[PDB]
Amino acid sequence: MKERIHEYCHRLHLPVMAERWSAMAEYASTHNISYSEFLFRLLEAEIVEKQARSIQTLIKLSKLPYRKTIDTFDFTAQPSVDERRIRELLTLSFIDRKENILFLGPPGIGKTHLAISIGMEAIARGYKTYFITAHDLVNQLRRADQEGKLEKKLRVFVKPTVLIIDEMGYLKLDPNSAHYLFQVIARRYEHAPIILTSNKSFGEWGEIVGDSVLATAMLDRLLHHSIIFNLKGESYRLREKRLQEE
DNA sequence: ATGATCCGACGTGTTAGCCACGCTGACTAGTTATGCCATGCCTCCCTT
DNA sequence: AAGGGAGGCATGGCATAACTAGTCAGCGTGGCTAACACGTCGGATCAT
Ligand SMILES: Nc1ncnc2c1ncn2[C@@H]1O[C@H](COP(=O)(O)OP(=O)(O)OP(=O)(O)O)[C@@H](O)[C@H]1O
Ligand SMILES: [Mg+2]
Repeated sequence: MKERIHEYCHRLHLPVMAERWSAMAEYASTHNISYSEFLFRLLEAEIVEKQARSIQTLIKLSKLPYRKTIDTFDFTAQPSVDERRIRELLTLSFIDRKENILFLGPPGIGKTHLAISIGMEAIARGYKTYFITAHDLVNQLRRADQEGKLEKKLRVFVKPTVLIIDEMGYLKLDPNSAHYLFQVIARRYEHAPIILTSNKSFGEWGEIVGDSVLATAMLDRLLHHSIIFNLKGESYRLREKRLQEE
């Protein structure tokens, strides 16, 4: 009969339930527990494992290079940013408010770290997330359009609840393809937040995309509902380099 | 029983004349298109 | 990579309105028929 239970558990797609079947049976036998409560505990454990696996699969699907969180961010080394605003962002009220989040400042000041932390927080609370660099997004959209499947990739870039655009400005975008980026900003406008990190000021966006009018339209659509952080201070990579040297 | 030869009949080509079919226009009737709503099937995405 | 679930789009049915096809009549043009002549094919008969 035990083999039948194991086969049924595997067939119903409950691997962990079968794995811990003997342990839970022994626990129930040793200590008297109501059947309802025992099933509640088993289903809760299965749901916890399923949630962990789903979060890991979402992390894999969302191309996050390195996993980080707010807990690992040192506000003392970066006093230019108020921790209160970051904590308010972590509440994910902007998702309901459709507000974007723009990080600006010199390289290595934690912009990417903060963006990844916000993305991880969104993923944990069950919100679909996606991470990509601006150059990669533009190149992928261009390649999809050249294949006559731009709409599919546009859906791919629009479907995520939280889209992260990292390093917008380090590499100049091809003028013939900048519009692709605008499309995303045009379709995610008032629909889903965008977390964009850059080292260039807004006035220079025209240089990045090579079209002043398109850059102005993109900025107007992006900044309509957004929270802008102007981070300052010394580079964290250089700080670590000095600490290692010293 | 088969092949060759000779004879007779039928088919074809040509020309002329006549009759029937095709085209066009008008009018009337019947069928198709379209809009709207509801249901079913196909496709896409996610999970194992 | 395969199966299951969910969502979206396409189809069908029904009702109404409009456009097109059918029919009839008249006129014009093309095809069929008839007659005659000639050539070819089929049938019959005789010989091996
Ligand atoms: N305050 C901080 N606390 C902890 N780690 C930090 C902090 N600031 C930066 N780092 C780490 O330093 C490295 C570079 O920082 P990060 O990429 O977040 O900065 P950035 O401004 O987005 O960089 P860049 O523009 O050069 O790409 C990463 O490992 C990041 O985790
Ligand atoms: Mg960075």
